[PDB]
Amino acid sequence: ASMGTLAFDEYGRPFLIIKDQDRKSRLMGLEALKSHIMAAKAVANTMRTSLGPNGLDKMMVDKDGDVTVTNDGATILSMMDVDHQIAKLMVELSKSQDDEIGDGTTGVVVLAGALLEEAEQLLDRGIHPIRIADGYEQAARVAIEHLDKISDSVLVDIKDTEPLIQTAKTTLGSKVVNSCHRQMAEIAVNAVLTVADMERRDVDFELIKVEGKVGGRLEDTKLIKGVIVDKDFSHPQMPKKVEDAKIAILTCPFEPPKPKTKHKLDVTSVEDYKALQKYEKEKFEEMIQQIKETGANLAICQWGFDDEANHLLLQNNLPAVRWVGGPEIELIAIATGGRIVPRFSELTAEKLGFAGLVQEISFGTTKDKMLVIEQCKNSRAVTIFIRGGNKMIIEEAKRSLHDALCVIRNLIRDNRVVYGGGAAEISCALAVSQEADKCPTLEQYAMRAFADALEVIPMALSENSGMNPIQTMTEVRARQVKEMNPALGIDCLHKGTNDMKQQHVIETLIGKKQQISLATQMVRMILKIDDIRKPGE
Amino acid sequence: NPKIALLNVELELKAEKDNAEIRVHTVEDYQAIVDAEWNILYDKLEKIHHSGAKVVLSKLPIGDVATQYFADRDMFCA
Amino acid sequence: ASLSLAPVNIFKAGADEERAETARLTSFIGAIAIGDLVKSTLGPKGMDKILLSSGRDASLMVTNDGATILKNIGVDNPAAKVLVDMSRVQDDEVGDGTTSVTVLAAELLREAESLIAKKIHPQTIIAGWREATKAAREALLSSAVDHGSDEVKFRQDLMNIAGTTLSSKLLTHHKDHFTKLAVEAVLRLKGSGNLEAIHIIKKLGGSLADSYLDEGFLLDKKIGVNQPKRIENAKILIANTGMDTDKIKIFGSRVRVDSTAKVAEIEHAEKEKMKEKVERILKHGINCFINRQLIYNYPEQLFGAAGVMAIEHADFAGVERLALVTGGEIASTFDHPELVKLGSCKLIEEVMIGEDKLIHFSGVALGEACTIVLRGATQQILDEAERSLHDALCVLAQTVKDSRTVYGGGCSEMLMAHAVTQLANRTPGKEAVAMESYAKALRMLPTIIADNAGYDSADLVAQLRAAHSEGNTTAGLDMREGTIGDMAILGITESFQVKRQVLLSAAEAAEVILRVDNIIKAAPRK
Amino acid sequence: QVQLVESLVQSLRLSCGASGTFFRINDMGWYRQASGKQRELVASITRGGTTDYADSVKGRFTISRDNAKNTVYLQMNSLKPEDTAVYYCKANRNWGREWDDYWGQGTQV
Ligand SMILES: Nc1ncnc2c1ncn2[C@@H]1O[C@H](COP(=O)(O)OP(=O)(O)O)[C@@H](O)[C@H]1O
Ligand SMILES: Nc1ncnc2c1ncn2[C@@H]1O[C@H](COP(=O)(O)OP(=O)(O)O)[C@@H](O)[C@H]1O
Ligand SMILES: [Mg+2]
Ligand SMILES: [Mg+2]
Repeated sequence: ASMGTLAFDEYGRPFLIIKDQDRKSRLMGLEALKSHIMAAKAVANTMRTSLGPNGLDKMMVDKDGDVTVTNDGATILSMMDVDHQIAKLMVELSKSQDDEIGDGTTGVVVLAGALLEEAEQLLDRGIHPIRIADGYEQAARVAIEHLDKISDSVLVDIKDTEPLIQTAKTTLGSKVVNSCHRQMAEIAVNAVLTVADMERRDVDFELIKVEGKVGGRLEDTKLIKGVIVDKDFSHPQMPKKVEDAKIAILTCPFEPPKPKTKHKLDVTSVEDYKALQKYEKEKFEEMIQQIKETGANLAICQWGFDDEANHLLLQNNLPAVRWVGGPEIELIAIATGGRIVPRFSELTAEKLGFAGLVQEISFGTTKDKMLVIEQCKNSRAVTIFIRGGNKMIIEEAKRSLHDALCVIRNLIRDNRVVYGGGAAEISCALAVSQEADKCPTLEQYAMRAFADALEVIPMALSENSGMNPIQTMTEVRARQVKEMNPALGIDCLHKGTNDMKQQHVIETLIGKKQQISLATQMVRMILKIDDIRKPGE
Repeated sequence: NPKIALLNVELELKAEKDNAEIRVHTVEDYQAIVDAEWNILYDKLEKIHHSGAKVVLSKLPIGDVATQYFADRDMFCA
Repeated sequence: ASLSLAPVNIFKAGADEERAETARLTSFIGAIAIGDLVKSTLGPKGMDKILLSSGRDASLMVTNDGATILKNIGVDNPAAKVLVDMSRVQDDEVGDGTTSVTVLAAELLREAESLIAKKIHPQTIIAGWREATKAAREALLSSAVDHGSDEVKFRQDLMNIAGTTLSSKLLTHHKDHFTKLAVEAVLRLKGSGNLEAIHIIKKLGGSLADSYLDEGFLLDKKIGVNQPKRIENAKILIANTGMDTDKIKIFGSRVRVDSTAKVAEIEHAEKEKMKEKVERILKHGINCFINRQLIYNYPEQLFGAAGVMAIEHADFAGVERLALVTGGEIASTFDHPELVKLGSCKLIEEVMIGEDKLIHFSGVALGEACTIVLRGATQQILDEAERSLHDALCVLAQTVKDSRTVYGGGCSEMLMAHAVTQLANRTPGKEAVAMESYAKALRMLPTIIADNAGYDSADLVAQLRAAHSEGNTTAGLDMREGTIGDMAILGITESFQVKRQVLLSAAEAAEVILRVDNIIKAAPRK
Repeated sequence: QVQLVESLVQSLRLSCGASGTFFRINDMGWYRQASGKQRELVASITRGGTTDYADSVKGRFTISRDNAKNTVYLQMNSLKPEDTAVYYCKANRNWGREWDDYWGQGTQV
């Protein structure tokens, strides 16, 4: 574009102000604003086709050629190798929506792009970009209040989980896993409700292990109330099933003790050598005897062990797992109700965990084995074991189920619920239009633009569903204003009715509010930029 | 209403000192030394536990053993 | 406007973003390329490919396995990579169907491109395909038959399934031979699914019919120097001890003395420790000692002086298979002999195969593991025979697990297509036009099977479709003469597991590739 | 949230008007509570105008709903001493949850 400085002097002497000013570029003012708006519109029009049940996916290829098929706006924009700084800002915006909510990552981008596209026409008419940003802030406040007004509430109890299942089904309608729609919603709900702190209103996702294994069918995905590990029993002649398992969780390798300090044990005689030999033997025997006397029928170590320990476990009928990772050790403890023991001397019958079933699982013609721990009493940990025909659908299933879990988390944090299908956006657009009518200052135009931008989500849903955008949206808006019903939206699935409260299409109020707030704040930060400086090449 | 222990202390099984070298010529002394390392750590942890502090913060690492100790005593460590 | 065709390009130098039609074009072309590649290997009259790597090793493989073919090609189309991974996952789940799932996915995607050209949304298409998948699932499951109860009929079904799995492969030359081999080898597992128990030894030379299934077991390990070579009524100790400069696990332990005499005393004490270990071993009352780890000169000498055959350096798989074949317990501690179970076999000798000697265990106790000696004229023949045998053994194991069987020769695909057709002509809208395409692909499967033989695929598939519309649910392709016949009589039966997996994985991959309307590539790492 | 305002010659007309925070008044009803008795519904009208009356008094009702201001007017004739009680108004709001019924202070006739 334009250069930093183009004089070189009114006297002919060199004029060097900035380093590599000749290789550097600069864009200033309205042309800079329009470049920003063009970039943002490009990103938003890329994303808008991945919106809604009839939304399509994108195939992302990384540097090393790995393929990722997804409908998740945050994953798409993260996999996208963007160079434009405004596109980077939009990627950050979507990532922020994903961090805070875990859903809406495409709505935020579409809405921000629409806001900037309307600011484009407002700037053409000559309004100051800061005035545009302030009108957008005003309209965003109005829309947030209207969302709080039209919101509904759902019960987050563990007895009737139908509202939560409906919410999760709405969230998962747009993902490839809608083939197992209700199974996935059920397992997301049961997962969060099993592991969720109702009193604190907190949900720790480290306690939800989402594991995937190629093979089987997507319908085989299930919720394990317990843990799955990628290990097998240490000895090949151990039993592959253990019922009523009393579990000893240990972070001590079944090996002779060893000081952490630099140590040298000196052997100075045949008697010293034989004493050392007998010490080693008796250490192994004493370890196994302590584990047996604790009453355990199963051992789980974190640091692996050797041939003598393995065979002694086998002889003493103590199936054992080794080389289990720290996180899985923690999850097994939490699930079985056991305490992690750092050495055998500290092991007691009360520190043991209990699992009604510990089994080794095969996966066809593979030679790889997995260990399932389940039938615990009150497991505060849980595992989601995902199956499918390829790693692409497995990864998409993982991220979609993450979206569902995050949505249930947002419900546990705030039970208020708005109805989707663009209905909430149409209602907020109506409210913003009314407030713009009551506004007599120059921000009227910015607020009308905000309404026209809010209306892009119903239009996008209709377009992706093949309906005519303008016709469908105007008819449902007219119906909303005539018969007061903010649950009137786009019949994306062609169920006949436009009532999203009847179709059980459900969004989170904090989710929608976060969408609107993030889009408005980022659009403000973009409109406030009027000069770009970048290094050459 | 927690009482909070603010420390600059590494709480984990480690070489008691970097220029320290243990020398024993007996398996009884070997086992004594192992248990002595463990008792050093456990004594630090027991003092921290008996101070009444339910929250523990260290400028230095807090190992997995100390983490699990505090978890069993229903304390918090970072 | 668009991400790529905008006044500003939003991408780093080297990236790209194919939009709707361009993306669907590259996806369909990649998938259909993969499918056209992997077909012509489909069916009894399918032909093999030469892989001919281009690395500095220039590996050379002659394969008929679709999974192997797809694994060994340099693919750069993302949809093609999807199909490749799908075939790999099929090969992991079951051992057969890796070419049929790929061909099915490719044909479905061809029909989907046709429908897109017919101006049908690639969500109406996926909807209709899901309905068709349901119909096909139900038709297949209703057509399945189970014979696991009847032992004789189950054995016959196993022989027929092995024959059908081998028909397509290089072993069809000696199909009646390798079928019996594979069935006996899978029955020797006694219900277990451990396919590692079935060891396959490829010995260059001899004819492909010289291959056999050893009545006992064979091991490619050596015997010690001063130790016997023949042992009748062998009592065997399978171990995982060190027996090789075996040091006390105390690692800070060091010998620090003031006298070479004391150093010599300590060395003698080490030797005495090894001797006492060997004596504890011999107190089990054994004639053979197998160790997963090495056996050094001194324990070798001790076992020789004791008259024990000491086989060393067997591996984890070696000792597992030996425990399965003899009944012993893999041990590492010998302080409780009363608790260590020993293995038994009537005889252990050394036999010759090609130019190499192998330990031969005859008269074994359990036999829950097997050894198959594969002989052949070329290393390529041997590798393809191993791959084909692996296919057959995997399928027979999966059938012993789930005894449900399903007739082959296109009977199953035609039945599913018949059900999909009923659903289609009873359903309104363009979902019917997509179900009809689903059925067209299902029919195109046996169409390709017949094409690869050289028959009038169109005429024969028309006859098959007419038969399955009339109600002859057991009509299939008779590939001997090139007509239609009764699969129940001809013995052309497949595993319901494998056919269901083919169907479902193909439909799933086609769905996941069809949902794509944009391909955003990132700058190659180069 | 919903603020309700309400306004004997043996026809009486009693009004009830709603204001405050809402977006829809799902149902509007008139209730009566005689001393030492249990509240019953005089009448109630829906948004679609469909009104269902009660059994002890029916056929003489002229309950009318002004949607332009979300208010209601019940014209009752054939007055009687047993109609002498406190007349309560009910307002079903927004979605129609059990926490959406808003009562008035009641008008004694
Ligand atoms: N079954 C449905 N019918 C109508 N609209 C739906 C349905 N499911 C989801 N939507 C709408 O689609 C919009 C886009 O959501 P989606 O793209 O699936 O998630 P995200 O926006 O987080 O990627 C949401 O605003 C939601 O209201
Ligand atoms: N003897 C036979 N007669 C008729 N059809 C056969 C025969 N053997 C195999 N087939 C058919 O060929 C297909 C198997 O071909 P194959 O090369 O094994 O493909 P894949 O690797 O996908 O299993 C099956 O669909 C089966 O119906
Ligand atoms: Mg979503
Ligand atoms: Mg085959």
